[PDB]
Amino acid sequence: IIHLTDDSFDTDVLKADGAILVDFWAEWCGPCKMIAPILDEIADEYQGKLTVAKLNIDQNPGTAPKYGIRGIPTLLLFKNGEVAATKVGALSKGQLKEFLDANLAGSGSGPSTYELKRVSVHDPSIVWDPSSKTYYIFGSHRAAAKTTDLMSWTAFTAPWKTATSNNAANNVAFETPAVKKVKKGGVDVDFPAFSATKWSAKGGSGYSVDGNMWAPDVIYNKVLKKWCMYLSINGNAWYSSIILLTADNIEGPYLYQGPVVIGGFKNGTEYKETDFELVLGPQSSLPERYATGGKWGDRYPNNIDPCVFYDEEGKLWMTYGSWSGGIWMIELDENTGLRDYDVTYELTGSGNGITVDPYFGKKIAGGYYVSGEASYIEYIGGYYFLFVTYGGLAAGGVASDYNNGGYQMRVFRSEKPDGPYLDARGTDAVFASYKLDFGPDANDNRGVNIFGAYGDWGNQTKGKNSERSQGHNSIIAAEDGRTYLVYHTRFQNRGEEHEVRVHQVFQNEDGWLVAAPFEYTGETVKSADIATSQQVPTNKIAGSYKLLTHPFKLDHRVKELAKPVDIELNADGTITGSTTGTWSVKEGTSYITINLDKEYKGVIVEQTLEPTSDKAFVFTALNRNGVTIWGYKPI
Ligand code: NA
Repeated sequence: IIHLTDDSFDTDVLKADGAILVDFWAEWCGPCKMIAPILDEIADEYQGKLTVAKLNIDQNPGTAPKYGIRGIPTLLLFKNGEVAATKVGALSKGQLKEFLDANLAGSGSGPSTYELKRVSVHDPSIVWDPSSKTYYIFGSHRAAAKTTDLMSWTAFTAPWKTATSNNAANNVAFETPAVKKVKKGGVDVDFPAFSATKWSAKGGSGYSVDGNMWAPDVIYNKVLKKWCMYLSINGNAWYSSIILLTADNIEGPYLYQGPVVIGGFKNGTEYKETDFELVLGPQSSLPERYATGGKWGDRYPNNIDPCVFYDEEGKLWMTYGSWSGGIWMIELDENTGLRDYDVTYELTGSGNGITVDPYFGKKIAGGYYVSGEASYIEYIGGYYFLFVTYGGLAAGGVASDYNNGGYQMRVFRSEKPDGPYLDARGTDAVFASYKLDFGPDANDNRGVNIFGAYGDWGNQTKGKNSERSQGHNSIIAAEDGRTYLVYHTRFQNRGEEHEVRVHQVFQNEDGWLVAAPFEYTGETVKSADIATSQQVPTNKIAGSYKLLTHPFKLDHRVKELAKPVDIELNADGTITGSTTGTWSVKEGTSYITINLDKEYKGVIVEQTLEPTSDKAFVFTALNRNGVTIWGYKPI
């Protein structure tokens, strides 16, 4: 223990390397004497990471009044000659250890006051239940989970209901629509008795629905006062449909109302089993544009992966689709949740160039069998943002199969809910011909590459736990004033294991989305704080950062990961180290600009480095070419 004086304080404490714990004490103080032997022991047990010093305030009247010291003993933890934390009084050994563990870096997950309890929900769609203040996700294969803090999730299953059971089997749950009539013109018209599983079975032999219940989206219908589940029932050869099920309670049971949109009717008069004629009027034969044979997917969608949402004017819409003819959008009826049969879509384009189809609606992304699925739209800060996941869902690592792996999320935006959706350099999410749009041989990069596969990053995403094939996301601008991006991820060396992740999301000064570089660990910052406050004081920015760039064209065939490089942000606004450039901020806001080979615009905020309690200043920024960068410095 270093027994200080007031002259010796400037060198010994303000010019210190490593954390210094100062004990301000005096002679007429019983509690100062209680803590003295505890400080002895702490000096031994903490040798590696801390120096313990004492200032007797009776000899040394100078030092204490500068630090506002009142009650004694007072314990001050200095970090390079500023006050990191303070405690007053005769702490026990246990309390001192807890105090030090929480304020020294490198203590691990012990001192953390949150818990990440993982769940595996493939294709998670997030929704808020205001009645229980609980967030729910629903995924493929009837996976579902709930949380109140977005960190600890609990898995459950929602039952199906039929006319005669409150817990029905999959093979009976989608056979008979509860709805018998819909409105069109607005009189009642017969609605087909559509069996979703009989329809998907047309694509193959020995069909079973058990592995074909995919990618639900769940939303509260304001007029019905029902929770609505939009579920894909998948079949081969494009015999797939999206169906609506409803429940009084978000946990179920859910009762099949009927189909919303049905695909694959390329053969003969099989359209007569669908709602095709409800949409188009009676048809004596199949219009020739649909008689595509096995070329269906150059033109028309695979009917899976729904996203249903109310736009800012309260209109209800659905987007859907996966690879094949792309991502399409139709209007839904606000008072039933089924298709709005009064909306007319005028045929626009011809052949594989069709961009508006009387049945499938309006094309908003993809086309020509380019990759892209799991469409999702959310209105955030003045724009509708569309997410599309490109590439394959698996982990990757198969040097000879380009479609194994590569999952990566792309973002576009629009002023209108139905588009056109453009990226940060004005390119449409819709493709005008076939391009290879992902991976190391891509001949097209469009969309903002929000982030891709990465490792060697922080305390969690490293080693076998490096994250990759992240995608099939949902996103919510939540009632708490924060935006959360929710997705599933695979890993660098865990087979095909997957888990749910949640990251907070901000907008940069041009209104584009930038993701927080670490999982949401209860940060208090709100979306609206970015434009109106400065989260990180400018004189605290300079220091050594790890810089991660998320580039297009990673080679998922050999499980490539982005990994960070070392850089230094200097106080004069220069960047040195692995590359050179400049940085600057906008006083009074949380915006930052980083100029490397090009200009990145983003935000700088504090983050917690899961699963620890250690904090970091971290930036996240974007260039118009859709490349993002992330950076962090421990505080
Ligand atoms: Na989705």
